[PDB]
Amino acid sequence: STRLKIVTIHQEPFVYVKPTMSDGTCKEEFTVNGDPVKKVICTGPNDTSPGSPRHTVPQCCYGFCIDLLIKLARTMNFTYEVHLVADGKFGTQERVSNKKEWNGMMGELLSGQADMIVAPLTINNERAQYIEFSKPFKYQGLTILVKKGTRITGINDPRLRNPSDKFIYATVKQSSVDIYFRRQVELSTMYRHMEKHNYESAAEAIQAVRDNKLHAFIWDSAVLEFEASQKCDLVTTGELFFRSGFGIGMRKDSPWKQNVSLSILKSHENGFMEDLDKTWVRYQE
Amino acid sequence: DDNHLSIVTLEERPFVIVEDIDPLTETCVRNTVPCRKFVKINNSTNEGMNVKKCCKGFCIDILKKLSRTVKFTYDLYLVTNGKHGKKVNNVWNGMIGEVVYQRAVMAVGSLTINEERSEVVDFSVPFVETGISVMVSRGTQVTGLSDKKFQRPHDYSPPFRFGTVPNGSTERNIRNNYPYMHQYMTRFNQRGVEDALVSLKTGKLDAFIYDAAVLNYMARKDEGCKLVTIGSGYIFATTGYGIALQKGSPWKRQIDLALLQFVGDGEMEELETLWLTGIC
Ligand SMILES: O=C(O)Cc1cccnc1C(=O)O
Repeated sequence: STRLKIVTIHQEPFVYVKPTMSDGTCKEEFTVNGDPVKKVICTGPNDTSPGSPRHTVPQCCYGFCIDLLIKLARTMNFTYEVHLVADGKFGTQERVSNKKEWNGMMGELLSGQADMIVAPLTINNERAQYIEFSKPFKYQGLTILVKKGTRITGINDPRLRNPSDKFIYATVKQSSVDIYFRRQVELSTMYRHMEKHNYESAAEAIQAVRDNKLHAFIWDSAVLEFEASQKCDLVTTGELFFRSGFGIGMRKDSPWKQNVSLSILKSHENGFMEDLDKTWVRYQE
Repeated sequence: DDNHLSIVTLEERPFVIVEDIDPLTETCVRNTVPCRKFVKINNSTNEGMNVKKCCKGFCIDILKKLSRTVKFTYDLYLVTNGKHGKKVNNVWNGMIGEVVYQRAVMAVGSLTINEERSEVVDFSVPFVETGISVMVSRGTQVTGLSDKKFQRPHDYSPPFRFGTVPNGSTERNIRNNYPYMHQYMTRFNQRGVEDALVSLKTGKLDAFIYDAAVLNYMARKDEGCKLVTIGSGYIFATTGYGIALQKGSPWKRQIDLALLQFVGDGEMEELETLWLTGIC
């Protein structure tokens, strides 16, 4: 038939993105357990600034989601090529006019620029209306990242619920967290605060917390807790205030979808997913 | 008619709770729904009668919402041939079997999603997180399932005493993944969760391995907060409870979207607060 086009996104520790060496291959490296790190070539734009041309370059990709992709491809016997989403976004539906349009990885899957999304892609109502999700390969939720020393209780802290310009918080544009705060009227006061400060990417948000330019970053707990384990000037506070899972994304008529989900279940059940957690997520403190 | 569905469930507090109906009214009141239970006349006959009972709890609240949101009516009944689901000589019993053999359009209850069940039924998205946890008395030093006290029990004298409640997704998992542990464990099989908690509290069992959502609840409710799950409530083989439907069911899409809407709009947290809270 054809090799599957996989779209993914930069998001440590699920997807690392690094330059190739001079000869165009990826450097040999070894995990915390001594095992070789499986890397794939992934093409992506080098200019990521908004409104600029997106001409692509071969790069190296690896991490929890890349190991999961490799396991899927071996299990179900497909070949694949990987690229990074062109606009850098996870994907929301926005009004154009009366038409609506999906951006990010959702937009690429729906348009056929991608055949499968392999990424820390949150399962939610809005996307399930359009695409097919696997059963979750990772259970997690939302929490709040802050500079160490900053004291806030959680989602109900008055500096979040009765906001002012003195304490700035934000999430990632065109992400599932964006959708979440826009969807719920009870959260509308926080939504309107965040829409002035949302960041193009998680890594940019995290760095803005380190630089005391963002006071709180609301984002996925699997990601924020990993960051807090490596950068000891950053912490999470408040524990999970909403729970959600990551799933593989496919078009509703993919022939692969039943066997993808069964493989995810199998991998939870035989300890493979735990192994991935020990390798990529839970190993420092 | 085509909008009126046979649905099956199973008592497992607090997710499904079964009460007797008021004999003076024969009407379920308050926050309960009618659910019937086929009860045998004797053990030398196949005769039975359907007994009118009343059902409530966390998964019953989920069912009422689904019934309102997706627009269906139902006749809820309690399974009597097994419990959650087990394959015996290639024949499924429990709630799974009711669905496989088309006696029910869906199973709503504390029904764990796993691979071998997904080969014979379609599952909704998970609506409650679960998996496998370990309950102990506080301070018991056990890292988890892979702890050597579990994997190589006779490497200790006296050996660790630990069991599960047989025939559900927990035992199936342990049998497949840890053969020596499984064959050791069977002598500590517990008839149900209430027996297991008594065995723990009285020193007849050192550990109880079972469904994480139920164990974490029992921990939060334990009198005196003596029984805990290890790792601050750690879950091995993370999965969830799912609604089970017939393969190819045309209700699946709307059920999935409904559950995801409930989650997205915070409605699921209200149910969690209502049914799943304890003072530990
Ligand atoms: O975990 C078990 O072994 C039994 C069990 C207990 C609570 C919820 N579900 C199940 C199930 O097998 O679906």
